[PDB]
Amino acid sequence: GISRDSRHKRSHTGAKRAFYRKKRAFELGRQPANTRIGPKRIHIVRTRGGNHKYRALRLDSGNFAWGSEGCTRKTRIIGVVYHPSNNELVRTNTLTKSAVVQIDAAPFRQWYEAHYGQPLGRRRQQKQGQVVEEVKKSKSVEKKQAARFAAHGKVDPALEKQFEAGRLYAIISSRPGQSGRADGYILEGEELAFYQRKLHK
Amino acid sequence: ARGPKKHQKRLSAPSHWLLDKLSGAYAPRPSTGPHKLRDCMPLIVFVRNRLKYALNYRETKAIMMQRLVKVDGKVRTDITYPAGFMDVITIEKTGENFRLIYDTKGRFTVHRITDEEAKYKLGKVKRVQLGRGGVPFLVTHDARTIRYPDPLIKVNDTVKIDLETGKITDFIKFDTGALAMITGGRNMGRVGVITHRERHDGGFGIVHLKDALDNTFATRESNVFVIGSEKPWISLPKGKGVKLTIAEERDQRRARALAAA
Amino acid sequence: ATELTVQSERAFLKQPHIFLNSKVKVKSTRPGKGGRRWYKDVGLGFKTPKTAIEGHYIDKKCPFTGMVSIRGRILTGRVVSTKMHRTIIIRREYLHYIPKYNRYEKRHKNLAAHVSPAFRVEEGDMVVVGQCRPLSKTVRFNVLRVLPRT
RNA sequence: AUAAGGGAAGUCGGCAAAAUAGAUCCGUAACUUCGGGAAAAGGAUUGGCUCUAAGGGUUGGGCACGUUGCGGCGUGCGGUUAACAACCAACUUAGAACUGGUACGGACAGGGGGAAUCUGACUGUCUAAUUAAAACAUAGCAUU
RNA sequence: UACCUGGUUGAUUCUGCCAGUAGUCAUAUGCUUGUCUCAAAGAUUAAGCCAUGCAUGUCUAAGUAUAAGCAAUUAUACAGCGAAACUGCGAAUGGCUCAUUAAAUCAGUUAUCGUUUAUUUGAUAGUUACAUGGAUAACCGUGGUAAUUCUAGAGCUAAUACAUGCUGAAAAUCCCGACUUCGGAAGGGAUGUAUUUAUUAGAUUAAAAACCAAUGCCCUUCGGGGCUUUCUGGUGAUUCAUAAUAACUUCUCGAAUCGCACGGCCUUGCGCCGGCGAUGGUUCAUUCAAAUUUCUGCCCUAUCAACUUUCGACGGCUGGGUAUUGGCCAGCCGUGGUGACAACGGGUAACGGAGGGUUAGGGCUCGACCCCGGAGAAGGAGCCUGAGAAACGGCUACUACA
RNA sequence: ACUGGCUGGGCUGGGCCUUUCCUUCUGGAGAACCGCAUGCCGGUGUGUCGGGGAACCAGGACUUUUACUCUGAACAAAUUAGAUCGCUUAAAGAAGGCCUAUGCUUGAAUACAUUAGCAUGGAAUAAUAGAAUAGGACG
Ligand SMILES: [Mg+2]
Ligand SMILES: [Mg+2]
Ligand SMILES: [Mg+2]
Ligand SMILES: [Mg+2]
Ligand SMILES: [Mg+2]
Ligand SMILES: [Mg+2]
Ligand SMILES: [Mg+2]
Ligand SMILES: [Mg+2]
Ligand SMILES: [Mg+2]
Ligand SMILES: [Mg+2]
Ligand SMILES: [Mg+2]
Ligand SMILES: [Mg+2]
Ligand SMILES: [Mg+2]
Ligand SMILES: [Mg+2]
Ligand SMILES: [Mg+2]
Ligand SMILES: [Mg+2]
Ligand SMILES: [Mg+2]
Ligand SMILES: [Mg+2]
Ligand SMILES: [Mg+2]
Ligand SMILES: [Mg+2]
Ligand SMILES: [Mg+2]
Ligand SMILES: [Mg+2]
Ligand SMILES: [Mg+2]
Ligand SMILES: [Mg+2]
Ligand SMILES: [Mg+2]
Ligand SMILES: [Mg+2]
Ligand SMILES: [Mg+2]
Ligand SMILES: [Mg+2]
Ligand SMILES: [Mg+2]
Ligand SMILES: [Mg+2]
Ligand SMILES: [Mg+2]
Ligand SMILES: [Mg+2]
Ligand SMILES: [Mg+2]
Ligand SMILES: [Mg+2]
Ligand SMILES: [Mg+2]
Ligand SMILES: [Mg+2]
Ligand SMILES: [Mg+2]
Ligand SMILES: [Mg+2]
Ligand SMILES: [Mg+2]
Ligand SMILES: [Mg+2]
Ligand SMILES: [Mg+2]
Ligand SMILES: [Mg+2]
Ligand SMILES: [Mg+2]
Ligand SMILES: [Mg+2]
Ligand SMILES: [Mg+2]
Ligand SMILES: [Mg+2]
Ligand SMILES: [Mg+2]
Repeated sequence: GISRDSRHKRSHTGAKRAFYRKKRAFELGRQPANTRIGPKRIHIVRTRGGNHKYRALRLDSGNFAWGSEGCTRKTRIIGVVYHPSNNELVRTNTLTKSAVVQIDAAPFRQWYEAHYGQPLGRRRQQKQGQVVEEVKKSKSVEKKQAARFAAHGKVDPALEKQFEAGRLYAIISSRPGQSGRADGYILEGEELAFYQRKLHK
Repeated sequence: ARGPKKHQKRLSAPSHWLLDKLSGAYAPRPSTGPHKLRDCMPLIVFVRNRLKYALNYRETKAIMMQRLVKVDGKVRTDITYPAGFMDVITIEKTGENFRLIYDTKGRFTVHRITDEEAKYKLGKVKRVQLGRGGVPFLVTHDARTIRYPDPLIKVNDTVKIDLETGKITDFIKFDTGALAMITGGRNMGRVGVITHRERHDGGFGIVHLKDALDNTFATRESNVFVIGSEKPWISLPKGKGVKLTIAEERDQRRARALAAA
Repeated sequence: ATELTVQSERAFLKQPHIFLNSKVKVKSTRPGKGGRRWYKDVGLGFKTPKTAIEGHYIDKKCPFTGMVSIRGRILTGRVVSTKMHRTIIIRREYLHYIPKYNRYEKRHKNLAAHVSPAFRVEEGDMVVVGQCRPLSKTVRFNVLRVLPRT
């Protein structure tokens, strides 16, 4: 089948090499698996030495970790928006490592409300459709929460705007074809400015 | 070549086994175990070729099936079991104990030891580090791993092994003034005192030794095996590894022969 | 070396596992711990150049601030080509001995090595290189020191 | 204008008809006056639709005084935006996916080719109304 | 044993080749042939074609026994020896051959901080239970086809085959907090290991202060004198070893297995406890290794002087794939790499080396062949099982034979 | 063959002074030369005595760079050279030997390769580098 040896190549002087031996059991290759966004579907493959790998054909959710805060929550992926290597990867909504995606921001906002007693990204006050208040069953919690809010600090405006829409930018940092999982982190800071300028221009 | 080998050709076996080039085409092919294949002492070679207790291959395994012979206090039942340096071989029915140690010519020799000395060993340490759960451990030259060692013990040292409970009881640092025995190279079997050591960054440091007769020699660090500071802990064989020249051997040979007869 | 910009590519260039967006600010002397530039020492009496520690370039093949370890032979030669990007060609000369005629003859070989942006290399200079893992089809050595010009 | 199977067996003779044909990318011999032969010979691709990338123009640039109905000049200087920002404008080229009764220079337009012999070097000219040729002319060469 | 003689001329001294002389683990052939010790042998021309037979199987006290099996007669669950069949392991080692191959194989010397590893050896894993559920072979019985180590449908029964499954402990660490006197707290959840991602620690190795913010405290005459301080391994070199936190997974492992001995406690219940082996099992170490990899070294030829990038040729970057590195492959961007110190191409009656033959010294020539490395099973390609094969005494297809 | 001697003459090597001699810091253990008192017949154990560190070991920094030669390390068995032992001799083989033993004892050495790579001593011969627009050395 597919081979990844260097015998068929051409030497650095330009000379053409001669036939040496038939293809070997090692040095083989395998058909690439193009992950897509959809209902979960994974195949098992028996690799060298009796181990196993996990082919991911369709995925829709995975772990994503918030850097500054330090929380990791499972959420779903909406779509692929940028890819530094090839544009056709973006159009197909096929996801690999170092692919910029958009994820649901619901689980991360909820944790912020419980940890800090302040609201994050709420411009629905004009509509006030879903305004609701729950009685706080203590008063030391404000002492605990106000200490956290005054100490750690506040979110920068760039990340706050995304929370209003409910969509967040992330980068896949796993290899779905190998491990069968799509994992990443929320990108922020100067790295956010690089992609936002490149994304719409 | 499509897998691992399982045959050993005679004329390709290690030289220090002293095997005749005739009478067969193959060699014992020592099985995998604690000692390297190049420098090991298969049990069949020891029992049949040196002690001459067993006449041939067929009767060599007859002895082993009766669990008569054991090494390091545990019975072994395969004829091609790789024994090596410092190993203790005990045969209770005949009533003697053996220790495998090099002579001055770089080969294994028979060496009687007393029963009181046949209940401990010593081996060079290979690595020290932290294992699973943070428990420190070390591994010796014969693939013995022991947890919770003395923090003062470092690599290249030697440790005395109980051989009944497998616990370290005292150790020797690796430094100048120690008494050492060589295990590899052309100076194999010599005994000397470490004079000084020179190290080269990038590997392959060398150490300079000195014999009892003021002779001098050098070897790589991987072939030096500390066996004591003074008055070596183990009992050395006859000749004590002094490496007489060819001139003295024939002088001593005739002097001993004519004196006796 | 001369590099116009550090971020001039499709992706974002950064050292792996060096976290850069922390709410609390802590000042530490350690290179990689606090969030500032990371670098190491190769050893074998090789000193880290000043340009490496205080520079802003990003390179994953440089022996300094990189993911390559140097082990094996150390060789010397003279550079003959500097017309690629972060790669040079050195020339090594020796003498082969012909036993029958009891005298020698000249021979030479050509070698390819990776040069880091820390150094500035021109044609006709002597360099010292060290072995590393395969970085390309024909690159297995890395530049370590540039000898002074006459 | 079209024809099953055969494909010049017709005839003084392939006379008449058929076949080839646009553009883009590959490939190309003997011979030679080294300019040619050459479009040699011989192969592949071509619609519709939804997208991606490249090739341009114009106007804006910091202080310190003086004139003047937020500024145009007088200047005194400094700096080279690790080239940014707004607005404006036609066409030409390359690449990818999906789609069909595998069709797409869809009509029109549009070279058959190869191996040799005889003869005039070539472009050019003539028997208006039966002969356009190997005939005439030509540069070059020689004589009076 | 550092050696020479015949032949051009009427005769002479030379250059010069032809011929003679000796060896060969170097093959053939002619004539002849009594004994002892040793024993090469279808390599050369055809890696041309092959009738018949053989060359790979395997059971211990210890995985499964209702043989209309044998043998005894202590075993009313089984119990001695034990065909058949299921299950486990091996069949990838040996043995044969030299077609291809000219920096390729190979030799000596390095590297793996760039990977996989059955087996052997040494350590090591507290989260209905007095025992869970359906199938199948041998066997009985009924058949098909000229034909093969072809197989059908019907009826019984096993597992170390296949598939499920049980906090027996506390402490500590980290979140939520029922409830106030505002200074800590009822009780509630998670917390082994493997898998995947993000974050934190992993110290230095000469010393004396003086300030801002404010708290475990000791002594104490209440004016306070004040404040000594606990760990941290390794390499020439790392983001190493190892540990902690937030989460994740068609998701693992942590024993429903087997044989010998016949023992000890008292609340005497067909109760509790207890020894040595076999076979398995997660991670680290070791062993037999395997795959890649650094430096230098090969015969003749210029009537072979420029070569490499159509459709990767040299390098940069982001990924894909692989046990892992890598232009090994996919996209985007630069214009390089080798050569008179002989590249590139053609010849080889060419597998490489240890080494054989012949000798003053220096050399010339041969090496298919018992040892080591590589490749192949008529010619090409593809793949299953497995720790390990691109296997041919394994399978699928085309070509050529039969 | 043993032993001593020659103001024995030679050969190989190590120390000092001649303008030259030999880098440097930290630590280890500790001598020689010194005096202190305590004891025998002008020398000596004296002791957690001190002025004191010859040499040695471990660690850090500095030193123009190659070729060449010396000594080491690492590297295969068989083969070549070669030591030992009367297979009845020999080509071979790795065996055997001793009184008599219900036992004892030994051998299976050593050299060579040789190009490349890794260390060490030497500093002749052949190349190479340094202060001249001082961009030089030292405190
Ligand atoms: Mg090393
Ligand atoms: Mg017709
Ligand atoms: Mg027709
Ligand atoms: Mg036709
Ligand atoms: Mg006709
Ligand atoms: Mg006609
Ligand atoms: Mg016509
Ligand atoms: Mg027509
Ligand atoms: Mg032309
Ligand atoms: Mg043309
Ligand atoms: Mg054409
Ligand atoms: Mg033509
Ligand atoms: Mg098209
Ligand atoms: Mg056409
Ligand atoms: Mg047409
Ligand atoms: Mg004409
Ligand atoms: Mg007319
Ligand atoms: Mg006409
Ligand atoms: Mg001669
Ligand atoms: Mg003549
Ligand atoms: Mg004559
Ligand atoms: Mg002759
Ligand atoms: Mg006779
Ligand atoms: Mg043949
Ligand atoms: Mg039985
Ligand atoms: Mg087995
Ligand atoms: Mg098998
Ligand atoms: Mg084989
Ligand atoms: Mg044969
Ligand atoms: Mg085990
Ligand atoms: Mg099972
Ligand atoms: Mg780590
Ligand atoms: Mg890469
Ligand atoms: Mg050039
Ligand atoms: Mg040859
Ligand atoms: Mg051949
Ligand atoms: Mg050969
Ligand atoms: Mg042949
Ligand atoms: Mg032969
Ligand atoms: Mg054949
Ligand atoms: Mg297996
Ligand atoms: Mg094969
Ligand atoms: Mg095959
Ligand atoms: Mg066969
Ligand atoms: Mg076979
Ligand atoms: Mg002999
Ligand atoms: Mg030297």
